[PDB]
Amino acid sequence: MSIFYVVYFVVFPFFFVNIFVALIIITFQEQGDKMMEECSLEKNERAC
Amino acid sequence: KQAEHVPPYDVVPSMRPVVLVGPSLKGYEVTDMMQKALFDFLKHRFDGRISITRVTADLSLAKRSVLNNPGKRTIIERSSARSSIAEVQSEIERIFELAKSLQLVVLDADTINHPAQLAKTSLAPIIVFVKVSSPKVLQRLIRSRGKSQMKHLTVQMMAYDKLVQCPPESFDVILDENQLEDACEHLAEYLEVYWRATH
Amino acid sequence: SFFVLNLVLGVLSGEFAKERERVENRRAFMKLRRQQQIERELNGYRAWIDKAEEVMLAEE
Amino acid sequence: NQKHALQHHMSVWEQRTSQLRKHMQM
Ligand SMILES: CC(C)CCC[C@@H](C)[C@H]1CC[C@H]2[C@@H]3CC=C4C[C@@H](O)CC[C@]4(C)[C@H]3CC[C@]12C
Repeated sequence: MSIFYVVYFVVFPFFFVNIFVALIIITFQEQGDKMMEECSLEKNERAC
Repeated sequence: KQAEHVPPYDVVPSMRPVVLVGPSLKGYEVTDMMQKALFDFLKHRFDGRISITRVTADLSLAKRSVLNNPGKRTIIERSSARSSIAEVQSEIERIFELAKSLQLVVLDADTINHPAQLAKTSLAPIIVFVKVSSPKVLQRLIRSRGKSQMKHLTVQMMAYDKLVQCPPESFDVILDENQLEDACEHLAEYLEVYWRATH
Repeated sequence: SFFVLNLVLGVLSGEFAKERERVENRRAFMKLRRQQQIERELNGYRAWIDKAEEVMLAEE
Repeated sequence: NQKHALQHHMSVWEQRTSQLRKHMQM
């Protein structure tokens, strides 16, 4: 019966949770700017 | 300057007939099935306003300055009496009168594979090209057809590359779409405006 | 516990983003993209074959 | 579709990954 729990752990807390984390990471809209054409040529060198 | 004496005015049919070329040699399973789907839309969309005809003989040799009367009679037993030019020369008037009725006529010849072969004919229909964006889908599409088609795949791909080299300009219109409705609407829109362009 | 987890997640995500743009990874992704594009263009053409085939049998 | 008639809300990840690619070939 420990096969069920091993499969469950491999699926939900190991894979789906990391799927949620990755999806939130790669689709995070910028909050401070909320602008379209702030520099239109670069993003990091603005501070530089 | 009587060696050629190209006329300024050439007799042409009242309505342009319809010819579909591509994507390879006609008369095979893949190309007959690929081109046939377009006709069924024409029948259903233009029902009661379109004439559908199929011609089996060759048409690339439809010239205008061959001779005064090549093969006038079949009893003289000349070279052209037993040749195939007698029937071909007779059927060029058949398409002329069909378009004279101010109605569209489709052409389903099994000998046209390039607009350059129909660049010296007074009939001069509408050249419509159905082409795939990439060559890589052709071989995969051939594989699903059957074992017989794979045997002729070498000649099937021979015309695809050659037909690509033809100026799009040479073709009257292009169909680079891949679905039914977009291709059906694109073809109907050109002809519906063309239908009102003749009236 | 929380701060170290945040730092680990940030460093790992940055490294993944940096390493996704290597030449081999870009080549593999381009191969996958071209496979998907070919499949997408091939699926649309298959509709023509079935639609034509249905009509001819219907009209015999 | 814009050719058929003829004939920047990206996330931080998207922006950074796009900029990281055009600066990699050199
Ligand atoms: C795509 C997803 C939904 C697949 C899910 C598969 C899961 C639910 C399957 C795959 C392997 C399975 C296990 C395989 C073996 C055993 C031992 C048996 O004596 C009781 C059932 C038990 C414990 C099964 C329970 C269900 C199980 C864990």
